[PDB]
Amino acid sequence: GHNFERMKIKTPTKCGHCTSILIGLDRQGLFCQSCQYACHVSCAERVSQSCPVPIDPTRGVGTAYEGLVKTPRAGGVRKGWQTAYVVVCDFKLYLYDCTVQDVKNEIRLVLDMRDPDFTVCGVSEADVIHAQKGDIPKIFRVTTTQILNSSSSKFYTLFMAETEEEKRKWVVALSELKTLLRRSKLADRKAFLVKEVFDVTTLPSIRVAQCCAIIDRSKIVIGFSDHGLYCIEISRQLLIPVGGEKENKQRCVETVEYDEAEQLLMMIVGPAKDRHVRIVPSAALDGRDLKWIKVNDTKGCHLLAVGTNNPGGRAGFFAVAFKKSVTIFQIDRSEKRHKKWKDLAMPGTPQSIAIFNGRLYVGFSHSFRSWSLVGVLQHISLVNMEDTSLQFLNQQTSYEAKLIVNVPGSPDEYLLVFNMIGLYVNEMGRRSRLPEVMFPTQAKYFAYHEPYLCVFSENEVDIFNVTLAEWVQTINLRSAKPLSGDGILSTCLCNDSPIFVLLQNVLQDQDSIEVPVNL
Ligand SMILES: [Zn+2]
Ligand SMILES: [Zn+2]
Repeated sequence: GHNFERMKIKTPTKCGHCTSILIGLDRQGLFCQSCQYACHVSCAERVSQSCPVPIDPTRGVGTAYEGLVKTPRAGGVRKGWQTAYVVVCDFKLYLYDCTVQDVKNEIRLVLDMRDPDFTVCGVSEADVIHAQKGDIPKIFRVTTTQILNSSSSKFYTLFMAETEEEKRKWVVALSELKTLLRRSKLADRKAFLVKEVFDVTTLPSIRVAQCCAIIDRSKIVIGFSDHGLYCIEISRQLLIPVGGEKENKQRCVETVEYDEAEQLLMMIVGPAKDRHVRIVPSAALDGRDLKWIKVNDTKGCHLLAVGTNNPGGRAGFFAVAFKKSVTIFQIDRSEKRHKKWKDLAMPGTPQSIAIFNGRLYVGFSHSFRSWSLVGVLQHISLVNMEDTSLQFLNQQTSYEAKLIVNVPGSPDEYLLVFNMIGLYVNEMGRRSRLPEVMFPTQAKYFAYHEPYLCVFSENEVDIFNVTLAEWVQTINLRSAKPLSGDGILSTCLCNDSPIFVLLQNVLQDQDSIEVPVNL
């Protein structure tokens, strides 16, 4: 029988069992080597076991076309077209960079026909004012994600075919697939709608916003690069310096977390040369003069974590990360509202930090470790090196820890999210699911909003249901960047001007914040 091995796929490659491209940045499928068969880890279980072996409209799986097109360089048609490699797969368009002929297995753009606003058509000269006249009949335009409530509103991508005849082929072939998909009546698995909240006229300070957190439906706080922390009462349309104006003069607020049970705001403050942590009672949200409390000996910090799901709802901890150590601080009811609890030496430089369920979690390059904070000292790796299927992590030099998720619905299971993969382990540190979450493109940011992992890249946010280990949505946005720790409040460019968007969970019966209606 086959001798499968986890393989880094170097070029866009169809699964031998289902024909879908093996997307991802690392370990994208299994490869046999005895017979050269390549396939998804999840597909291997149904491949014939005899080794040299002799778009699906329902389930929505399969590669349909693999071709070359031209597409504008980053910046527009005025600067010229460049040859790219397009794959139509799983009712999606995969755009790849290429060089005439070396194609890497990194997608630069995904266009999902499951998008409510997917359309493809030709263009008039007014839609592409800069294309050469003789080129207009060769160009087609694909539309996807609409930004609701916007003040244009839709993500558009232009492709130029080699002939007008090939252009019409492209338009017709993508339309028939969209129509096939619509008729297939596949369940809607999308996670988010995108809603514009503020633009540069309603929030001119948007260009220097660095972070934000939700207080409740009616108000958020936003940290700015030079003006501190402000509380926005959205419906009242009011901008209130947290702790008063004196506290927010020439103050650089880089991150902000809100602890609702304890009524505390916790911040990484400062220009790089005096980065440190400050916390303040959220009574300060109303603009009263109230001095932000300095957390002593947090200079040079690079991460801050406030604990969630504290056991029994106790006040709990926050932790500050340094280059080779972490300090844990206990929240309390004294004047300072906190106290140093414990210094922890770290095996390497923390790359991610979190506290939840009474445990501290720190990620490094190729591991995560946890320290129990209840019953206290006791360090536990989340990867048991007696699991032969996990030993590959020690042999990695390029991995970076991003975040860890306790899987919703699987309390004894964790998703370890690296720059390259998402890996599932149980509480013993052994592998708990054979397939690994793949990301189509190199991520610029990761955020998590239960149960959705949100992976931000240049042209889209890709959404993963952590419970199902399923890629459920592609949200095309231009240079999206999360503002809140959980990403659902983000910024992005709309007609090259910055806007503030909410990623609204379509399963809720009300928006996460009150959205002002844009008319
Ligand atoms: Zn084989
Ligand atoms: Zn497959």
